[PDB]
Amino acid sequence: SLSGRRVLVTQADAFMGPALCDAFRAAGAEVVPDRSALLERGAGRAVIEAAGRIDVLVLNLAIPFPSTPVHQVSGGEWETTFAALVHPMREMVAAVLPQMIERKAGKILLMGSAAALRGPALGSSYAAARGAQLAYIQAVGVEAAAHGVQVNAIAQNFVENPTYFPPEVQATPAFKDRLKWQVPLGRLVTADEDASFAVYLCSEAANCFVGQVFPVCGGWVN
Amino acid sequence: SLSGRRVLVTQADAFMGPALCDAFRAAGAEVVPDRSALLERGAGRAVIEAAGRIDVLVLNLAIPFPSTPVHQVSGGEWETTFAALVHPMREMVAAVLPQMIERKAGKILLMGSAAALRGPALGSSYAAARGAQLAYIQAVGVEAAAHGVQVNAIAQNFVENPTYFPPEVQATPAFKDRLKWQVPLGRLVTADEDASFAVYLCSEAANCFVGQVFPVCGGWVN
Amino acid sequence: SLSGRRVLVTQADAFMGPALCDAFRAAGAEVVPDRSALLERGAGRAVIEAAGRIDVLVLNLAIPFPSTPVHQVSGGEWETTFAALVHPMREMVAAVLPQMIERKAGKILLMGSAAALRGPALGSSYAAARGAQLAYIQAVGVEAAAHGVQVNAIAQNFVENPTYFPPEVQATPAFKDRLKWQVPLGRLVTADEDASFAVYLCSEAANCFVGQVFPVCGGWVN
Amino acid sequence: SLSGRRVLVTQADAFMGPALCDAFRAAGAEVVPDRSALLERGAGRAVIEAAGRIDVLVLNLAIPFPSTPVHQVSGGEWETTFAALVHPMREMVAAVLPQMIERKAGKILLMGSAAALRGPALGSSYAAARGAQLAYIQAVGVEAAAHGVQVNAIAQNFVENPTYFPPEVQATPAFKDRLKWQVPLGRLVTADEDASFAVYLCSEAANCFVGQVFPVCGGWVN
Ligand SMILES: [Cl-]
Ligand SMILES: [Cl-]
Ligand SMILES: [Cl-]
Ligand SMILES: [Cl-]
Repeated sequence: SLSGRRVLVTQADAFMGPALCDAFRAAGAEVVPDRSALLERGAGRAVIEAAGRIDVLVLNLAIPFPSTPVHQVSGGEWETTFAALVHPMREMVAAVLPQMIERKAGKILLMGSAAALRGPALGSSYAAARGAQLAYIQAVGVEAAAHGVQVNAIAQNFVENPTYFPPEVQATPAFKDRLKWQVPLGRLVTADEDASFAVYLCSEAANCFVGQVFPVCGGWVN
Repeated sequence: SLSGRRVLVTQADAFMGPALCDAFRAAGAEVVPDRSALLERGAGRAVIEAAGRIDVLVLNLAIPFPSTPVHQVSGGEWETTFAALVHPMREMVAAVLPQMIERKAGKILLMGSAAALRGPALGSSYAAARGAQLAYIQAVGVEAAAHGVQVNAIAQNFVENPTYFPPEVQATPAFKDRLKWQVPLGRLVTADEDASFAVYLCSEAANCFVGQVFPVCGGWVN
Repeated sequence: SLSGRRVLVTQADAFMGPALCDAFRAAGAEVVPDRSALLERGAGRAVIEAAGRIDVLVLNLAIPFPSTPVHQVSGGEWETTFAALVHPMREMVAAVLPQMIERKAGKILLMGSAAALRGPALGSSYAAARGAQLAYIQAVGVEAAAHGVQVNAIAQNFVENPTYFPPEVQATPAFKDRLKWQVPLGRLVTADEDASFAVYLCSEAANCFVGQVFPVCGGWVN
Repeated sequence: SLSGRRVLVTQADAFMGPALCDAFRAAGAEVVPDRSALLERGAGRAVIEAAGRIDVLVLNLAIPFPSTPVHQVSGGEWETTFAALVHPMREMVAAVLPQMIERKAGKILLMGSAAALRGPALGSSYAAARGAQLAYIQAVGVEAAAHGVQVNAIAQNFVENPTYFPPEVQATPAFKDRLKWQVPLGRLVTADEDASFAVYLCSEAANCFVGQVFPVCGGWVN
């Protein structure tokens, strides 16, 4: 039971935010659903500082999937991708660790992307940002293990959510075929399956997981 | 809740068997703790057939870790390793799937070894058998996903258990150093952490996992 | 240059054998193309012993891809799969290592399968055998590194060869679609690309690779 | 033979640059050894544009390994790490692809880091940048495969080179022990082994490799 624990969930209305908030409420936690814009220097530090005590930080972060060929990407599209997905992650982790290290206890979970694990044919700058996320979480988890703090990542794809798999995507035949030929599960991971796994990864039972990346994508990548 | 579900656990007194049985009892399941010897042709089929209805099959299988250099291994040591770890796994999976396919529901979990994922310097025939286990579970999970049956594997090492990490091993300095230099967790995974993860992997929340190998080894392998 | 080196290639008329033999001839090696049946106990030891000095052992091993659902596989089909792919590999490695250890030099390369890395929907017993191969080669490579002997594996799929990708397979529409949706390369790896990589892995330049599995499958698995 | 081919190697005096330049000269290529500072916006585009025809782009990029705990890293140290390792990689790939796509032929090889694959206990911002590199190269390789261009990465560690493994590091006892307990090879990969593998990956024999990450670290990671 995550009873009387404070769980902050970023971009709570987007990506996995809704399901995460529901799931952490049902487990009995005090959920702080942050909707702040995170693009500006210092914004992520501000979210953490405004919250006071954090027991669990769930980095739910997302942008629309860019469609740009790799040679026509601007330096600005690139730096926007990293300003949305990468720089806030670092600000928030660095702001929240000190209190978890002091308490010798705490949970950080990244809701990252399997596009860092299996290259896409059009999301080159998206894939780069998501890879920065995964490698950072790995390194921070190894660091923080020494202090009793667990930092881990989900690497997901083909999960039902409004940002990357809304119904309009699901109706396209390209998606139909991507499921047939690439997803052994043969269906989308439901938002609630994903969020229950997140809850497990933020429980004491999961104190043995430090710096680990868990793929959640119906067998699309293993 | 795994309420009124039948969970069969092989070699229940060895390796992870005790912790698994405790954990599945606490989740409210009817636990069948099998202690049969499995070496003989047909023995594993007999265990499954004697049990009648299986909702969850947990393949807890183990032998002592052999110390033999690769060029001095006999054909008989080899075939004994496979007769203990591999052939019973196949008999039991093939015996239990038909009822799970008919019910369009069921769970198979292999308690396998990370030695299949990171080569050891002396367990060549042990590592081969454990690799057969992992690749089989992968293939069977992809097959059975079509029928609503989830077949997955834990790939573990550095978990507290009497077979591979009894106190005498823990006192040796080679182990002291293996933890220091190879296990980011800095301690053994407890038997109960491992068994709780097994329970989660055999719950409905985990219906999204088919044919997946989950490393459970404190960051020894990722 | 592999000049005046003896390179033994098993099942030389099947799978990658032709291309391997051509490629190792062109690099200037003395190629021993073995066509022996390997099913019987002792057959693989006999091949190695008949050859005298081996500098490079290339374990090219294959059987037809079985089509059997996992629950209808017989114990005999299973043990035949392992008798063709697994037990000869062990006999031959254990027979050839002593002379390589004495010379503090030598190369063993397994031509294995990516089906051990990504579960297939019908090759459950084939996938198990191929996984035993990969995990064994990993463990033996870690052992033999101490002696200056390099033991490695290719894990291949979607390579042009008469056993798994003859023209009749290539014409089917299921294959057409498997390439479209699963092989980033968009074509089969040619036999000569595969064999050149094998030659590189058996050169001195590759003395840094011990117990490593190299996927060769056009991005099907990474 | 890489005869009469132009091969540009970035930071040619640092990291793997010397060995790469020697190795590509010996294979008969016209080597362009660039020593430019790459930190400024547009600098990498300038290097590519000044070179005219590029047949092979070898992204040799490096900075000193930072020693900073994750919670004391400044936003500026972070953005400097990415400005040295990540933003120039993108500028140079996007500048050089158009001519390779037009020629339906070309090679890009990243000299990346296994620290993206196995989290370090102090290089959190270094690990993040190196992960961005690997995921980007993966995505670009999948994109460019359609055009006959091969984009791949080496993910290395424990290679002899002045930047990360100079003699002073090699004498420390922490390194002594890291080899003993973590590197199955039991020695450093030589610079020339690493560079020969780079040359192979930029040859036609390697046209089957698109978007693939090859670990080169003596078995430290697999
Ligand atoms: Cl998703
Ligand atoms: Cl264990
Ligand atoms: Cl193949
Ligand atoms: Cl290095």
